[PDB]
Amino acid sequence: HFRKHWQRRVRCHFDQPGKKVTRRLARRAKAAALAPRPVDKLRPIVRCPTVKYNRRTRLGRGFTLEELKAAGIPRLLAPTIGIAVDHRRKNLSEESLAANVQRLKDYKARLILFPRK
Amino acid sequence: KTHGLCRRCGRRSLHNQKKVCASCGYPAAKTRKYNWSEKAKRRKVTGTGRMRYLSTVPRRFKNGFRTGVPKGAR
Amino acid sequence: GKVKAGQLWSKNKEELTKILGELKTELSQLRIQKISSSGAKLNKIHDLRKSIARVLTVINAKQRAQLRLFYKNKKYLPLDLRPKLTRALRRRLSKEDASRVLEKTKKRLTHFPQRKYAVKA
Amino acid sequence: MVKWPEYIRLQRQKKILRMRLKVPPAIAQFQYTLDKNLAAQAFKLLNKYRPETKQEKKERLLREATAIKEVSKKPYTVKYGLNHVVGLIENKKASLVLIANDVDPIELVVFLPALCRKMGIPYAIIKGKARLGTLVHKKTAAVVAITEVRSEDKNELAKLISAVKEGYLEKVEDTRKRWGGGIMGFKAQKREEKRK
Amino acid sequence: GKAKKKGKSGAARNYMTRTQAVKKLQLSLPDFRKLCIWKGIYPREPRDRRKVNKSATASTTFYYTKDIQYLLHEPLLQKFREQK
Amino acid sequence: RELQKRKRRSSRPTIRMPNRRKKALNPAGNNIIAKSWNKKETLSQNYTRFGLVAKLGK
Amino acid sequence: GALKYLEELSKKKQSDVVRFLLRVRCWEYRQLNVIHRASRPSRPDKARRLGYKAKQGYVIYRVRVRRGGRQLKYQRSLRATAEERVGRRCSNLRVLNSYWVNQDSTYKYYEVILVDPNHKAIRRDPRINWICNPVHKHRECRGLTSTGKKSRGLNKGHRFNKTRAGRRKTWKRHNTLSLWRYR
RNA sequence: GAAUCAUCGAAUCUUUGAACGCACAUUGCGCCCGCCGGUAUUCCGGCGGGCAUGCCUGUUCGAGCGUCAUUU
RNA sequence: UUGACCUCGGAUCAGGUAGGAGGACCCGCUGAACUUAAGCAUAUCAAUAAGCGGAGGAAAAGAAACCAACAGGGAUUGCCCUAGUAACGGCGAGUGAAGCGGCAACAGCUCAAAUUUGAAAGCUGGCUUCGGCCCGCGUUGUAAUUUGGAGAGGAUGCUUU
Ligand SMILES: [Zn+2]
Repeated sequence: HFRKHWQRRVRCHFDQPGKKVTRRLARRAKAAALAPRPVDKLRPIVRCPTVKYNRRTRLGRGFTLEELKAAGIPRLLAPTIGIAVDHRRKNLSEESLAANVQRLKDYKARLILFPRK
Repeated sequence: KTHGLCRRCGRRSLHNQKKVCASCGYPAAKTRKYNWSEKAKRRKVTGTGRMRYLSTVPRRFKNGFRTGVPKGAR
Repeated sequence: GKVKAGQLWSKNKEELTKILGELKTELSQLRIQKISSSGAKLNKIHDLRKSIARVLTVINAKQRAQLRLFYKNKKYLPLDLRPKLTRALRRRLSKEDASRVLEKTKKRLTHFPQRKYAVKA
Repeated sequence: MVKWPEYIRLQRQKKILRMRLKVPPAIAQFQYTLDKNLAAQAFKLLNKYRPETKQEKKERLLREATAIKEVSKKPYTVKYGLNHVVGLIENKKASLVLIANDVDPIELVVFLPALCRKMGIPYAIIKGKARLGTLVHKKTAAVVAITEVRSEDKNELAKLISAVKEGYLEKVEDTRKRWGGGIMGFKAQKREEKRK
Repeated sequence: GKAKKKGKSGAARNYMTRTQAVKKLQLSLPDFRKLCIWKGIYPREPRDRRKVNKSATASTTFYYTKDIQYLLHEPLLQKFREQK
Repeated sequence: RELQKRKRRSSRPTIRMPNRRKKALNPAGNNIIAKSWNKKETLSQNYTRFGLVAKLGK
Repeated sequence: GALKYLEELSKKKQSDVVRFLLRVRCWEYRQLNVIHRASRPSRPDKARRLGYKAKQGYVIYRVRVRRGGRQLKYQRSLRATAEERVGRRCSNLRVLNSYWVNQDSTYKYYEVILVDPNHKAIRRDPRINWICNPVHKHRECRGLTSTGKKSRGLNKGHRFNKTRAGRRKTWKRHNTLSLWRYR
């Protein structure tokens, strides 16, 4: 497929170790500001969509508003304690709800919360 | 004597009958600059003159565009 | 020949104007008699030129400081007294303007702020 | 002969066009305002219920502040603002509605006579949005309304409500539906006869 | 060798007429008269009224340049605009 | 290019920019994490010694 | 709620009351200048919906644009040509948005909302101080208004595959030869 | 407190140039305000601050039988 | 005769702003031909080069009128494969994506449509001892509340500054 000017639009990747150390220093600087805090946020267990990937789960975007309520975690406090919220996703089944509520109670057991000021 | 002295670029390329410089186009507000000749651009880019003001900007940014005096200066 | 800048900051404006008076006049008579036998007069002429430049800098410095003391309460400063920065730094939003937020977003951030926490292993 | 300025001619030609072109009944009902006597009696009542200006409101708040250092009923004012007034007439809180005839975008008041007539509030159409702004202490007021008055003049409003109804409302009743136009002059008639 | 006009150079620069002073001050005639009473401005007499203005009459009154400039910079003139 | 050739010929100093970064690489203060933070270690062995969790993802 | 009534009336724009108003306004706008100014919007409900407020720093301008082809068709919309002509006139202001106000057989008439980034009411208000930033210089020239976002195909779906991030950026991505180290 | 030293936060910054009172190929030609010198309130020369266009906010001035009120 | 309100103008009035440079990267407009098919015109080259307009340290895009048919997923962007697949074509030369999946990074929000109506509560100026005075903008709508996987209003009792 060398029909166009391939020479003027060729990208080389000699900075692949250079981008790697820059990426690690970004994670390093993120935990410098958020020192006791983790570097990421809680994501729910989500089932992959198509019939090819029905039998494998993955990490989704955020928790359902019903999933926060069943676990006893308030919705306007959840982003402040490191839990991602997604209002677009719905449960549609008790198995998706029960798996993610159990995940939120496990996060609740492992959590150390500090009192304001 | 088709061309005369140009005020802006200083070359003897100002057409006498048309009053338009063939190198920069003096009556036009924009300096003439075409992309089909890279060589003519390196003859007139920033850096080919004396840098009476642009050369002192980098030192002021190094210190955060500081204003004032040193403490206890006379 | 050379006037140190140390004593110039002490004296007032009217006494500086006399030194500025004698400095160019001594320079002018020197320059007339320098065109013949330009030897150590030429070193002295250079000392005169630096001394003239030094008192002019000191005269100017106390002038705008007095102007800046006048304009310490008024809103609009003159153009020459304003700081330079860059063009874009001057048209940039002010620190109070860029930082202020809506009331509905202040009420949210007051009662639900970013808490600090840790997760056990 | 002499040449008029461009904006002078444009605003004068807007006169002739408004009186020549025949106007749909939504806009044509604004050409029928009320009389001199009903305007003065309406504004006699309305001046009694003027809002408080910025000076005597600041002094009135200064009253209660210095007394708190060392008990009021409901204020009754003329109501103004389009979305405030049409909200009041949609909720049947308004007693009388007075509409200006010269709102420069006419669409902002062109639904008002029908909305007041559907809801049951009697309305009137007066000359001068500047005259209504005088009542309001603004420059211009597109509409004003009266909701509730004190018991001193409950009778005066009732007589004005009737006088607007039998003096203005049952006189323009046929002209609400009918189109405008028909003010052709001698020059327009001779030109139309030449064209035909 | 420069050509200089007799109309623009001479007593015309020094003395100015009352009408020209009123137009320069951009004030009404009673306003200009009242400011003359307070500030003590005086019409005076030029040496040659024809040299001041070729089209001039003895009934017309002139004025000096400097006191007119004082009336231009008068704070009362600023106060007149504020009072109006 | 014509810029850089002018600086070599000029008797003007090359303005040396110090190595300043936007974001600090280490925590600071008088808190528990800042006192026990090791500069030479990385994030994972620092949070190992603290007893905490850095990443909540897979 | 006067603007809900205006919204329904603007929908019905071939009807008798509005077509009368659109006829008499087009005659007036024709004999005014091309790029003249409006003290108040002719459609206050559309100006309000698009971001106009009755605040110092908001101005309205009316533009007439010639209609027709360029059988070559000018890919720029007539609204985009209208917005570019205000910005070249009011070079100190920022083009917020624009809307249709009138039509003819020779011209189309648009009303353009402009925001002054150098007023103090604008810089104080955090709902409009975003336009004070230097990234938003001449939004109408870069296709950053509602007309420009339409003509650039900035929607999501299988239907807008080539233009959902910029066609020139997508064409650069799809024509780039990516060579890695350990190939 | 030397230096063809370094730093650099205060100044100075001729003619042009987007180039901005008009012209420009002349160190020329005008207006408003102020100062200085040489016979000097009148003459001459020099100096200082100003005088471009489009647009926005305010200020002020003006026009329009556009248009309202005005016998209590 | 007086005084509005509306519109249009003047001012060497006060306060500001735009032009030009750069253009490696970015956003738009406009737009070739050589070449290939052992000739050549569809095509290709190429939605490229040249030309015009416009920004920043990044730009742009972006919180679904989305993808999906699943036990569903869930703003945008970039890498890996998908894949030289689907799809289109003097079906020759050729052209040529995307969803899914693995990663990198992740963050959400502001309005308009409501009557504050028991009180335009909002804002620009310029005058100040600066502590607070007027002028104007504005009801043809400036604050507060609210933005549809919402919300408001009453009641209710805890929890927050
Ligand atoms: Zn030239």
